[PDB]
Amino acid sequence: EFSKEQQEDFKEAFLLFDRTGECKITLSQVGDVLRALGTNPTNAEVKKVLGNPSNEEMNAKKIEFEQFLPMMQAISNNKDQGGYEDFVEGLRVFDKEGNGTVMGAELRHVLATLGEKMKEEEVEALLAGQEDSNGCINYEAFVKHIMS
Amino acid sequence: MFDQTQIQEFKEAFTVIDQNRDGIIDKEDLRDTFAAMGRLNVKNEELDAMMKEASGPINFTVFLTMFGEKLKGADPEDVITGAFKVLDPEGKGTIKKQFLEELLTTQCDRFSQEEIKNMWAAFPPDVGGNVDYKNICYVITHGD
Repeated sequence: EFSKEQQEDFKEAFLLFDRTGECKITLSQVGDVLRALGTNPTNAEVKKVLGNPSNEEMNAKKIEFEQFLPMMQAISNNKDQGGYEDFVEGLRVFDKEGNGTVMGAELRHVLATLGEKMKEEEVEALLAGQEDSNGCINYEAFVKHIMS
Repeated sequence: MFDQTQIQEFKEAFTVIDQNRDGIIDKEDLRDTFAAMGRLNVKNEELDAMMKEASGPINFTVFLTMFGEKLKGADPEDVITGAFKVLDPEGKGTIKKQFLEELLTTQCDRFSQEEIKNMWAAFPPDVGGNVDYKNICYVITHGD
């Protein structure tokens, strides 16, 4: 069960996203409501037990606040979400020369071509400019920036 | 929120029409104002209908009160320009049609389908689907 403090924090997030004054969040937004609570849910997590519709699709369903409370507790708060240790050894698959350096094109390609594929717009928004001559991107610096 | 800029702007608009008995806009004053305005919109019922929006005798103080509807939004010059700027990443050529249509229709204080038609009939656009924000800002206050 959640604490009173957790319930009110989840509510403070909820009262931003029911923006039309309805007391109800549109179902599409629930993934990003979870992101606003500091959990990092995959779109595969989001469409299953969290009950989300298609990606970027509005109108289909809405969620009351009390309905949202088990949809925080039993979902991303009931699973592994990955740590630093995951990302470092997943990136080391693409570390050809062992120096902590990956090409910016290769890192963009992993984000856009593999997994739950990223838009170029998403990739550029998160890029902190850390590209040298052909010294390329320190991938550990990218992971620490994305996990702060 | 009726600013000194706005009321002085309204004061000259009153004063150009004026010249009638000590500071009152009347029927004749409006009729001969139209003569220098290039358009024969001087039809008697319509002209005298514009008096019904005040209790009587349109002096300058009454003229400001008549414009009470106008102030009910009316965020100042560069604030509307700055508001639109947040939704442009690409720096003039401005807001992509799909994003703007979503922004008004399904985001914030939602536009009705009639409101969307009311705007698309007077919005500036290209042939691909982009919408000029600065030209919309100019249309709000008008200079052509």
